[PDB]
This record gives sequence, C-alpha cells and structure tokens, in this order.
Amino acid sequence: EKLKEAKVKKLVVKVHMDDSSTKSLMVDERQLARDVLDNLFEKTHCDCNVDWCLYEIYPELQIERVFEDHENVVEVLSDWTRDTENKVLFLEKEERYAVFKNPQNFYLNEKMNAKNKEYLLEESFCGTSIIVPELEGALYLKEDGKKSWKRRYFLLRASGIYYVPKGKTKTSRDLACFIQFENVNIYYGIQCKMKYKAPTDHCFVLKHPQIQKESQYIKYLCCDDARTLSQWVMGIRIAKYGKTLYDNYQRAVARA
Repeated sequence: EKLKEAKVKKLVVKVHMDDSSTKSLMVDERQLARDVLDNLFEKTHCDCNVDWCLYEIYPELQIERVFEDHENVVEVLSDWTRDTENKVLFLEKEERYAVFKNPQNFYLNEKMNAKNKEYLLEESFCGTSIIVPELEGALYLKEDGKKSWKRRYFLLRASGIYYVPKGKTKTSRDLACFIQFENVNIYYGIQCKMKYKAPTDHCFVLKHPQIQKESQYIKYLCCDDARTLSQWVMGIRIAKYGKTLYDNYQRAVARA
C-alpha cells in the first residue's frame, strides 16, 4: 500500500582486535558477517584463513560465541542494550569449522584422507536433508534459578535436544523435547564452576538471541570434558544451521 522512501541504515561497529586495538567499521543493515570479514581481510591484510571470525563477548552473562558468516550483523547487535558491555571481536577460532577439517571426529575407500573426508561431508550436508552427528550422552543441566545441577541423559536431533526423563527408557518413545534450535543460539559458558557451582568448566549455554540478562530461559549445560563440549557445540551448530554452515565453510575456503 505504502512507498519505501526510507534510508538504508548504517551502524558504526567497533571491532576489537586481539592486540586490543579497535577498528570502527561502517556496517549497513544488509551486511552479513561474511561482508564485515571480507572488509577486515582487506583492512588488515591478514592471512585470510577459515578460522578468522566475528566473536561476541557478553561480559555480564559471561558467555561468548562465534558469529556464523551468514548472520546479519546489525540484526545481532540490535539485541544489545543501550548500556551494554558486549564487544565484537575479530579473532581466530579453529573449532568453528572443525567438522569440515576433520569430519571423522564428529561422525563415528578406507584411509580417512581429504577425499573420504569430502565424501563424508557431501553425504552429511549436500543431500536432500542434513545428517546430524549421532550424538548422545549425559550432561549436567543447571536447575532454573538455583545454584544446583542435575544429571540427565541427552540426545542430539536435527531439530532439537531430547532427553530421557528421570525413570524412563532409552528407546525412541520415552524421549521428550528439551529445547528447539529455532529458538536458541548456542554459546560458551565462562566461569560457571565459580559463579553457578558447575561440576566442570566445560559449559555450553542455550539462549534466545534477545535475552541480555539473567533469566531461567537461559539454559546451562555442563559436560564431563573438553571433547564432550566440542562434540555438543559442533553438533548443535550443525543441527541449527545445516547446509548454511557447509555453505559458510566453502565460502571461507574461497577466500583463503
């Protein structure tokens, strides 16, 4: 009905570098992380390897995550409060495309060379639907609004995280949905052992992007070890982003 005589929105984004220096970029509302990364590659003449990424820190909630390359940056940043301590960092995070470098570490003509790694990825990502890693095991889930944690068995599925309720079978029928991936972003939890008395500091966090302070809707999961955390974080990102993640990886290689 109406005409769009509006101006394309432009945001000054302060990107923090690993040496503590900053670069102020003009980021318009159409620009993906991919584009801000391309810009930073040109402005820094770095080596352009696939581990370079935008990373958001949440100093209050003590959580951090990688931006995926297809994410709209203005869209992400417009969730932050006026008085926010949150920072966008430009750094290397080699775990971001770990499944793509080493698919055998997540899915479990014989030697696992580049070619067989490629076959595995194509089967897993390039088919009609994505094959999510066969992932299941126990995790510690923080109780809502308590400094206490419950062990429960969880299972990774293409759409979400499932679990067996306390006193139910391991079979298909007994499973209930804990969380859906449409709703949440996945993050690293930092110092949850200290702040929330977590059994370990291998912690991941599940949170709607919009949430900016302490709430029960923020879910805290604690893993037995680093390898477990890695599995869950990689696996969830695969389930959430699917083929887009593969596309992101390929796109990154093209720049290296």
